[PDB]
Amino acid sequence: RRKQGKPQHLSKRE
Amino acid sequence: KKNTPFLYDLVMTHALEWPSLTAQWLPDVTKDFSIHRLVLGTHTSDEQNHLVIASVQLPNGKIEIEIKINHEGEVNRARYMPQNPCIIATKTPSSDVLVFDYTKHPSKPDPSGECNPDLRLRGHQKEGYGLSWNPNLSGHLLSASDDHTICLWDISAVPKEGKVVDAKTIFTGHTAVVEDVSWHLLHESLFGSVADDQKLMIWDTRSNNTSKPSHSVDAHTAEVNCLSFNPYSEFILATGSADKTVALWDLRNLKLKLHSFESHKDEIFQVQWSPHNETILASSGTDRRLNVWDLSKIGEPPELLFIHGGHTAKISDFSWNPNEPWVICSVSEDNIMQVWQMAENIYND
Repeated sequence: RRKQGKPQHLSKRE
Repeated sequence: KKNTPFLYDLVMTHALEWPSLTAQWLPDVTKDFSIHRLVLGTHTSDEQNHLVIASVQLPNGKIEIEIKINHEGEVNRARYMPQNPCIIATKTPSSDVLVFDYTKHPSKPDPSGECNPDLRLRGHQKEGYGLSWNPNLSGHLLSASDDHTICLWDISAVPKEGKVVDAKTIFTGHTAVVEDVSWHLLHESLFGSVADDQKLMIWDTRSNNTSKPSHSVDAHTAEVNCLSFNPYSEFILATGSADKTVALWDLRNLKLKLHSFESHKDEIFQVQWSPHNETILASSGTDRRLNVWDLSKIGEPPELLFIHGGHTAKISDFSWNPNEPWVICSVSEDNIMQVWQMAENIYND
């Protein structure tokens, strides 16, 4: 209810 | 973007690999710059999550991930213990509340993904967001859950080699999802809680009755998602709601709202007082805006000091820098993290 279902991955590895 | 040179004394933008649901500046600060650190988390889609410590160079701008610790599920919230900021509590998407001493974990996580928390705190039946360490009683941690309860653990009384702690106390006053919880800064026995039942509750840990608060108040006309105690004015606090308002309260007379801050176009999820200025408060939420309010301008809206429009997605959390006045870190659902400071001319007028 408070958070999105499909969090996106950005093309990086820190 | 075009007006950023005039609106800000600092604007730094960073895209994280995964979005963070949480942000909190660590209190330590270590050339014409200083190094500051943030407690962040990940929110993935069926992939290894991590508790994260990032560094930030600030003037007297590089942002780097220093530490990543394997975490079971997304980090709903992460908060450091005031008396020992190496200790961090986290809220998980399951019922367990976790505690990590980041000095006892490698900086680089094992690819096996084993979550090895220093403590697993039991007591809840569902996930939550609210998390608060007592600044006057070392190791006393409060947690709010979607199971309608508030749990309390005393981390100072856990056996040294113990890895699982059962809740000392469970508070059952609310009748719906408890969204947030916070200790008072001065009264070691007082804490506040807010919930989807539209109420603000004030609790006294010295009371023998854990099912009834010291005060229960109808705070908003919708879910109450957050609260914050004023660190300079011991009787004052604020609440944020799905109402799209921030309410101002006095502990000496909770049955009458002191003021209602209106400008947000959608649900408010976070409200925090400035660590440096008694009349300054900030709020954020689903409308992708972070509003900065100045109480002293009420009635001169006039109390709306600044609107941060740098985010293009829902803001999940934000944190005022404790060492550098007016610096804020805010994080959004689109993986963006911003470190910014409004122009001196805006708050010096």
